[PDB]
Amino acid sequence: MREIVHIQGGQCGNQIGAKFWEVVSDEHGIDPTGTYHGDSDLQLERINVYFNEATGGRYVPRAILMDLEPGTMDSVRSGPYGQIFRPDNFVFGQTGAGNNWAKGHYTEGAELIDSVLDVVRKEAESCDCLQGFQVCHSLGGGTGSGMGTLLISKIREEYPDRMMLTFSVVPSPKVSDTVVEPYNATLSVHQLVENADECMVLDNEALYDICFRTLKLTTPTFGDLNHLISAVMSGITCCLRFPGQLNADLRKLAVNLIPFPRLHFFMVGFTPLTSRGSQQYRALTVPELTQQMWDAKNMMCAADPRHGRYLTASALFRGRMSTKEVDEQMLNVQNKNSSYFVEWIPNNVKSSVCDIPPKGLKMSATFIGNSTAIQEMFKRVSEQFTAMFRRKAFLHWYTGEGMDEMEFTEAESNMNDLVSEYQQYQDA
Amino acid sequence: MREIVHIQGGQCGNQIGAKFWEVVSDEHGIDPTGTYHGDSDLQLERINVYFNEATGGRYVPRAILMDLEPGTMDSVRSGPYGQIFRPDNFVFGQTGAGNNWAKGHYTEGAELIDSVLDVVRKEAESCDCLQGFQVCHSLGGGTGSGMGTLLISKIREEYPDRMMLTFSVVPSPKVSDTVVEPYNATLSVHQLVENADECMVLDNEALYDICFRTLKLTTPTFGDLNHLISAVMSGITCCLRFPGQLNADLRKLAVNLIPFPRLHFFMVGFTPLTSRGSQQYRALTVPELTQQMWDAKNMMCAADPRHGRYLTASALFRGRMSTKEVDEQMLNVQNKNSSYFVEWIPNNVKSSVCDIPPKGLKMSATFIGNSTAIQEMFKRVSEQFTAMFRRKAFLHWYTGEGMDEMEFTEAESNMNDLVSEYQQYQDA
Amino acid sequence: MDLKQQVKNYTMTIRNTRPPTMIKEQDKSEFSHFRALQVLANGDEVPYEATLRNVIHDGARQPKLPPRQTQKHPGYIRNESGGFFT
Amino acid sequence: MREVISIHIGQAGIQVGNACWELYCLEHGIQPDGQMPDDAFNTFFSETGAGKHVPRCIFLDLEPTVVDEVRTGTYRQLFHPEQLISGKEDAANNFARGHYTIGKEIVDLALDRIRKLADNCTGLQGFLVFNAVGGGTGSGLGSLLLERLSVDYGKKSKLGFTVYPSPQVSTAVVEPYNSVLSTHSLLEHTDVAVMLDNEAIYDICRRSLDIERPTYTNLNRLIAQVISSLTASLRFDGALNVDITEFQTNLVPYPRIHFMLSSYAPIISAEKAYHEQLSVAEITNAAFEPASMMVKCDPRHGKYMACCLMYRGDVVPKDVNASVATIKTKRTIQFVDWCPTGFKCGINYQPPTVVPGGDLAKVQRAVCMISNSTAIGEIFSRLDHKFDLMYAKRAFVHWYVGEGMEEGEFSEAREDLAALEKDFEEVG
Amino acid sequence: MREVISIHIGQAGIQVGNACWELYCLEHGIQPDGQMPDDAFNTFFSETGAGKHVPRCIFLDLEPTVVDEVRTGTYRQLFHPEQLISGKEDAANNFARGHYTIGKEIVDLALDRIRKLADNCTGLQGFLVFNAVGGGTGSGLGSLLLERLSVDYGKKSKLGFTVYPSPQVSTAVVEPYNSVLSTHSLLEHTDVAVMLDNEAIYDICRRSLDIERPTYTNLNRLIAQVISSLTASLRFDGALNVDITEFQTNLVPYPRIHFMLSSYAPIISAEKAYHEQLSVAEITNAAFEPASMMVKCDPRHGKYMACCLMYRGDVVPKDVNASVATIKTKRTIQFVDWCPTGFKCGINYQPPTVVPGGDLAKVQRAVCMISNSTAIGEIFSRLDHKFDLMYAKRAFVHWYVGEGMEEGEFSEAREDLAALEKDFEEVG
Ligand SMILES: CC(=O)O[C@H]1C(=O)[C@@]2(C)[C@H]([C@H](OC(=O)c3ccccc3)[C@]3(O)C[C@H](OC(=O)[C@H](O)[C@@H](NC(=O)c4ccccc4)c4ccccc4)C(C)=C1C3(C)C)[C@]1(OC(C)=O)CO[C@@H]1C[C@@H]2O
Ligand SMILES: CC(=O)O[C@H]1C(=O)[C@@]2(C)[C@H]([C@H](OC(=O)c3ccccc3)[C@]3(O)C[C@H](OC(=O)[C@H](O)[C@@H](NC(=O)c4ccccc4)c4ccccc4)C(C)=C1C3(C)C)[C@]1(OC(C)=O)CO[C@@H]1C[C@@H]2O
Ligand SMILES: Nc1nc2c(ncn2[C@@H]2O[C@H](COP(=O)(O)OP(=O)(O)OP(=O)(O)O)[C@@H](O)[C@H]2O)c(=O)[nH]1
Ligand SMILES: Nc1nc2c(ncn2[C@@H]2O[C@H](COP(=O)(O)OP(=O)(O)OP(=O)(O)O)[C@@H](O)[C@H]2O)c(=O)[nH]1
Ligand SMILES: Nc1nc2c(ncn2[C@@H]2O[C@H](COP(=O)(O)OP(=O)(O)O)[C@@H](O)[C@H]2O)c(=O)[nH]1
Ligand SMILES: Nc1nc2c(ncn2[C@@H]2O[C@H](COP(=O)(O)OP(=O)(O)O)[C@@H](O)[C@H]2O)c(=O)[nH]1
Ligand SMILES: [Mg+2]
Ligand SMILES: [Mg+2]
Repeated sequence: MREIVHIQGGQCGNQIGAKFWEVVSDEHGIDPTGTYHGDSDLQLERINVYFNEATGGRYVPRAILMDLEPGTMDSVRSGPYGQIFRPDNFVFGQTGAGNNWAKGHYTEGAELIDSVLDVVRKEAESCDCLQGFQVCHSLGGGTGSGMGTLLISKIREEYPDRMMLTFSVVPSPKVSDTVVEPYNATLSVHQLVENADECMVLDNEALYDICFRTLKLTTPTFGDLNHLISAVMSGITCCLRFPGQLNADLRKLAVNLIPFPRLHFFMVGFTPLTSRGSQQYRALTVPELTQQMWDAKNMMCAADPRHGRYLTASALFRGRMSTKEVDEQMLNVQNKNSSYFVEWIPNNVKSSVCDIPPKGLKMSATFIGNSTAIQEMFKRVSEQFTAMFRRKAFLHWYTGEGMDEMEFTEAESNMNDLVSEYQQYQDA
Repeated sequence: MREIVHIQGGQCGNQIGAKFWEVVSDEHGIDPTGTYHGDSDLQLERINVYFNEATGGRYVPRAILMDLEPGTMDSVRSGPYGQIFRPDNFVFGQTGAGNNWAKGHYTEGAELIDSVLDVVRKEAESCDCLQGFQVCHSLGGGTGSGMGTLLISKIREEYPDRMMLTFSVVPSPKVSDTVVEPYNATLSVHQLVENADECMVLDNEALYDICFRTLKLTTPTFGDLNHLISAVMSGITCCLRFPGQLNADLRKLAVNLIPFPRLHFFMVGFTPLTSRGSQQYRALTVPELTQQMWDAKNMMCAADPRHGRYLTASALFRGRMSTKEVDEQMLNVQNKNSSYFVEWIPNNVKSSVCDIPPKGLKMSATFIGNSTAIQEMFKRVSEQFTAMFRRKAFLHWYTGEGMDEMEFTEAESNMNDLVSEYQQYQDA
Repeated sequence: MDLKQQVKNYTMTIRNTRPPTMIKEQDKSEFSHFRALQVLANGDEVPYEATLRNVIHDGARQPKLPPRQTQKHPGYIRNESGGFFT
Repeated sequence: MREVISIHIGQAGIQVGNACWELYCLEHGIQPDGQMPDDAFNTFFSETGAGKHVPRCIFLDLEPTVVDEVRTGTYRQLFHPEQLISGKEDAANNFARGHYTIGKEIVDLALDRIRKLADNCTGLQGFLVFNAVGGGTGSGLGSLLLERLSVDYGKKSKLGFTVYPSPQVSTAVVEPYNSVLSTHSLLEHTDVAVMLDNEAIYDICRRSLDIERPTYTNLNRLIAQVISSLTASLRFDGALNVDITEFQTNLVPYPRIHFMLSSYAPIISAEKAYHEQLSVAEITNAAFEPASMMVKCDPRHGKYMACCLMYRGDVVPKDVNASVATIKTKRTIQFVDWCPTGFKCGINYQPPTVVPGGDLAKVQRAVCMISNSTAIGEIFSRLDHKFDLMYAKRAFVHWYVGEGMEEGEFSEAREDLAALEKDFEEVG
Repeated sequence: MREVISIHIGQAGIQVGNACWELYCLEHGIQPDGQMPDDAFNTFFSETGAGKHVPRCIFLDLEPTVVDEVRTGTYRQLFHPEQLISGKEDAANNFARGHYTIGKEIVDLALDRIRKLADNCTGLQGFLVFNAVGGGTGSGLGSLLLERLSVDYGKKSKLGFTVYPSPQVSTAVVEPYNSVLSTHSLLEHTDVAVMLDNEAIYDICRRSLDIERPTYTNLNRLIAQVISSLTASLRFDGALNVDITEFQTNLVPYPRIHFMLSSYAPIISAEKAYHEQLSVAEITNAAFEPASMMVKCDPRHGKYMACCLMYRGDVVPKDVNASVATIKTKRTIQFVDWCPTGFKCGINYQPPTVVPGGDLAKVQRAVCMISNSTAIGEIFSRLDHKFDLMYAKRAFVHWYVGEGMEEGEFSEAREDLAALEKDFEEVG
């Protein structure tokens, strides 16, 4: 039960999905051939949440791979873990996205959704009790933003009761690999707020620092960044997969984190994170894991917590430990930094716990926080957008797809309305 | 409980701590691999004061090593016991010191304090009952004086209740390895008086004589000087580390030694000390240990106690003995040279003892005294300060970092008041 | 509750009605192993795998995570008043 | 003739049950495989046609992830699978999802399991609920169930051991919401309801047994001891045998006031058991200790409307008469005027049985104190506070109104508490 | 029936407690493991449910180091760890730290242990205090304790064996301060007070036993012999038995004058013992010798207000009244006019015991003397001078007023020292 279907949009989303499916395939101990070669029974009790059975004792992922320009889909097929995907779980088109949110969401998106919806419906019905969805965006490119939102809007009006996640990678405030990037960001946000339930936001810039300071990596390639997104994405669901003294389904994480329907942009962090040297000296206890997670550096988003207060947070532990320690740790933190939380919320952390740790480790944890610090991120973009929209730069591409200007003005105002709500509950 | 955090500032401070953390590491019988290989339980009973636990039964020192110009931190890390330090406990900056107190305390200070303070708190919480801080200085240089005083001020404003010891090495009256030496000295003394509780002042000159006459050393390297400071620094805390029929915490030494908040400048010395030859003649008895420490040579600071007067004093013995001997010994000295002591204090000495001797030795002692003869040092430095300040020598360097002339005037006045205080209670 | 769980419960009911007979969940060549050992006792020439016998049990799931040690060093933490933990 | 039906709703409920039904099979020699090698077990079992003893319990839950653990644990041979109920989806900490949308569709199932279980019992003493307030299942469903029970029986007695949301330690952000809603509905249905919380038991393991790493499994063993000593007279002999009817008539003077605290003594490890004698006077004093309670309430802030004592092991009736006389003499303990009596005691001759791998030690004496005190209204005032502290912001209310509820129930659950709070003040 | 509660505060208290409880367990056949291979021990022990005998003592301290030694010493199988109390931090010879700041938060633990220790006794003779005046724990806490004791019982008798700051030998520098603050605060609460000084006993070791290596152990040995001879009547047979009630009333004429000296005889090694026959007279002569006292107080400068002699071993009452008549005829002794009597003598039939590896020798006769004299004001006068000698300078005061004290207490305690001294003059 609680099965979950997984979607990957855009190039990046298709790439981190290659790791998420490679990390999990090793967790439950299956092979690149799709055969199981683990040892315990916990590898099999809740395997159905991530896989469908196959003939001959194979396991294939409940994944969908959507992206134009099928060149990328040859890559993931050629990776060491491409042989587990059903080669008909591949929807694509020869034409490019071009980073134009419009065509990704108006012209070339409308040509594929009828096929994608055919595929997601097919394996939405392959689940006994479908828990929810989850995607992998990239708010910069046109595939991720344009196709992702159009897909999401379709799912929402078809599966209203279910829940939609989003591991959207936000653009960088300092770095802009593209130029029309703020146009793709704001236009997507005008869709997510009303058409999602939980939306993690992640930025590669913070992923570079974490790999630089903590991990002491010299050359963090995109794999390592993807290796981190994979790590957390597995940490969210170990309750659904493994036994736990206090299990946390995704719907109970929702209700404990979003007091208002619109404040569903989260802030994520993983722990423990050390180099190979520090691994020898540091000891793995609940104290280490909670001070590291409550640090302002582990936040993979380009937002400073100290500029805001946690409306609510939540920590997920996995590893044989004592529940009392994690119960008082979240208490002390709630006491000392009383300025970093709110008053109308008496206890604003939830401390779930699982019984089975990661593969080679013995204790681990994951931090999720709904702080008002994220309002900074949207503030920034809302300038770069209103900077060029004041000059109508690059806008002719967007009128080239039957769009108008009202679409932007409505979209921008939606964020200014949103970030306004993050200020109301931040009484400084 | 009573866990103590250690600091090492400057070149010298980073260098003596290499010995200090080498001596103690062999006292408690742990290896350069960080694991314990002693014989008794006692090395484990109060091991918590100097170390933290680790995976695989390892013990890492609770020390913080801070210095610009990270060249020397390679030396200790290449030292035979550099493998035990947590490599996250290495704060350094590439830009040199420049022997300028300002940049060591105004521009380059602010760049590293935020980093250091993250470190000091990261293991200040690791202590169940933090006894106090302790730090190894060098008032001549720019890192030692500048950074430490800046660092000391910050510590005092978050741990005001605790005690701040200080093993600062003083500039020499006759030798000046540098030129601008008095400037950094006064600018540090203007900070030490207000943000410290106990300040041991030591000078390598007397360290040279004690190496020359008693130990009969032909060529003393800096490793031998630091070998001495390691001994006395390991001689203070035998009470917090080992049993004793009369133990002495630091806080009771402080109350028993400074009757006034500003007379916290001390004077130390070790006992016994002998070459290999006379060690085959000499006998180890408590009369031996007390005359050698009461003498006016062993005083590591370049001051003559006979010119001043002992306000307070103390003696810390280690080794199985009869404490009445120690009791009557200290009584004799208070009688014979009755002019080196004060009147309004009936008994101005404290006689401690520990039941645990040194590693290879069996009896040893340590001296400490708060005499007014120490004001001789602040007299000397005041001359060197006023001579150049009269002509504003090397002064543009200091103004080059936003500094002004008032800070020199008050720093001068504060020593003048200080040395004035040591005169009042010195009624000759 | 549902079809899948009712089938599950019926199979579990069968498992409980049947005696588990402390079974070993794998049976190798019992009498062949005995015969090969008797051949070794006197004839002194038997294949190695013929001499061998293999038996497995369930053991457990949960593949030997290392111990948590449940306890610090008795020099750091004290009970409420000075006193070890047990 | 004298049997009880033990229900276990929610995760904590069935967790504690995994300890109670662990203790009982050992108290009566029942092997984990259903069968041992009269009336000593009928209260908690029912011998089958031949050999096996099934525990007359019900394990109910909406999260499959924990019931399926008993389904594969060592204690599967005990339970017939028709007992262990599960569900494809859970309540996710929403009272409405537990009480309105999901819970409505499985009560008819369990109600038939009960009807198939009450008929086997000849003399039905009463039900035995294990609610865990603070979740969706325990609160929403458990309350929906008890409504369906009182319409069937009414005259029967419905007990309850409800873990309450602790003031300081709390692992939910919305649990002040559901807690109020649960009490507003269970109060007029149940007739007696024991209350307790986690942290009050966390400390007891630190004070008395001195285990620095208590987990949910440790607290569960202590809840097992409370019930065994409570229900022993239902299954064992002894002077002053106590039955639920005679346990209930003389402890709830008013219909609304039925909540009460609990306590237990002695609580000591093995080593502390050899340096003692454990006189009946010691235990009754330890039992009356406000620190030995299982709820974070201050009894000295109120009086005792009534009290009750179930001793165990080697006792004689005169000493209880003597010890209770000593208690009525002290001044720290108060009693309201309209109750001159207030001690309905009881003995059994069967000692408490310890479980291998348990934290307690073997004792030939034990006391379980239950008392209805007007001091308990303070902890109701906390939930009285936090509710309006958040309902003022209407936080999380979109979940409840979105799940078959409205604002009316909140306001209507509100008034009942203020009315209940004044009732605790009308007794003075 | 007849029991005493021995308390040990500070370092010296838990030091001598190691000696006395070594002596008793030796005298009564108690093995270190609780059990022995009635009422002979009930005065000092509580036979458990089977075999073990727990000593009815209590060890208090703020320095963990010493109470930790007993925990690892051989006598860990004797003390219920509930008895051995410690503290994370010490008092560091500051009265306020042991009295105002740290003492307050732990007495609730001690009185808890004491309440658990008095209820076990059916007839409580009185408390037995082993204080150490001159430190922060002994003086600060001990005084804070006695107030908590007298507010509790009052009717109970409080007896105190306190070590007093010796005038010549002075291991501290500030000990006049807290001693002054102690004597004032304790006086109105203790019913009797015995004071002893280490320096005197040191001289005793020299003349009689002839040990030029006297340690704190040997001194602690002798106190054990004194108290063992005192409690001898309480726990043994013998003509003219003495109990604390009648003992105290025939020794304290005025409520304020309860300060008394002590003496013991014979005190002889194993060689001088062979060349001697030990008649009662010479023992009583030595017991009245001012040198054989344990205080540096000369009784020949005042009068004896009363006196009490506790013999041991083979004595007949006719030898007693003969030897005492040899004293009251002597001129070197002086008594006050308003008492023709003044000798409360006691005999016991059990000889003194000797400790293997100890310093005493086997003797069949033994006498201890306790006298109340007005001459004690002499050593009280020294502390009067030393206080103002440093209070005019206000030395060390910034500690006290910083540790939760004021300047009144210095003046307030000052007057009662004057007040007491005049009272010792009004009896002339
Ligand atoms: C001797 C030893 O313990 O080696 C460790 C190790 O030293 C460290 C440094 C590992 C190591 O990780 C890295 O070196 C690394 C490099 C780039 C980016 C991220 C990590 C390790 O690779 C990671 C690896 O951890 C795992 O396998 C986790 O269970 C992790 N696995 C994967 O992500 C994975 C997936 C597919 C193939 C290979 C690895 C995981 C995390 C969450 C959920 C599921 C799995 C292990 C134990 C180690 C090494 C090998 C050095 C660390 O990683 C994790 C997630 O454990 C880096 O910080 C941790 C701390 C570990 O101590
Ligand atoms: C056969 C024998 O007895 O040899 C002695 C020895 O003869 C003498 C000369 C030693 C020796 O010390 C020196 O030669 C020396 C050289 C430069 C500076 C200081 C000392 C010795 O090295 C020193 C060493 O002392 C210790 O081990 C102490 O416990 C000391 N340990 C260290 O300094 C140390 C050495 C190596 C690695 C780590 C630490 C100590 C001091 C304070 C606190 C804790 C420990 C011992 C007994 C000896 C030798 C080897 C000759 C002396 O030093 C000490 C520290 O005891 C020098 O004066 C004393 C008198 C000793 O008798
Ligand atoms: N004493 C004790 N308390 C527990 C235990 N497990 C959980 N709790 C507490 O019970 C409360 C939640 O219980 P749950 O059963 O998980 O909640 P629920 O009723 O199932 O509602 P949903 O989570 O929506 O399904 C929390 O406060 C837990 O801390 C346990 O094993 N022992
Ligand atoms: N005769 C004798 N005197 C002792 C012994 N131990 C300590 N003393 C004396 O006790 C005095 C010190 O008292 P402490 O108990 O250490 O002071 P404190 O009250 O505990 O305050 P802190 O030191 O802060 O803990 C010293 O003068 C010792 O001479 C002993 O074993 N025998
Ligand atoms: N973690 C990670 N991020 C990537 C990677 N490749 C691209 N990104 C980011 O994803 C954005 C581009 O999105 P993309 O899918 O390539 O364009 P689209 O096809 O129009 O949606 C850019 O901001 C890239 O920096 C990768 O390999 N790993
Ligand atoms: N005991 C000892 N003192 C040293 C040593 N090396 C340098 N010192 C003193 O340290 C002084 C300069 O301090 P330094 O740390 O180099 O300057 P900074 O980096 O600006 O703080 C010099 O006057 C040296 O005499 C050493 O190895 N042992
Ligand atoms: Mg639940
Ligand atoms: Mg002390």
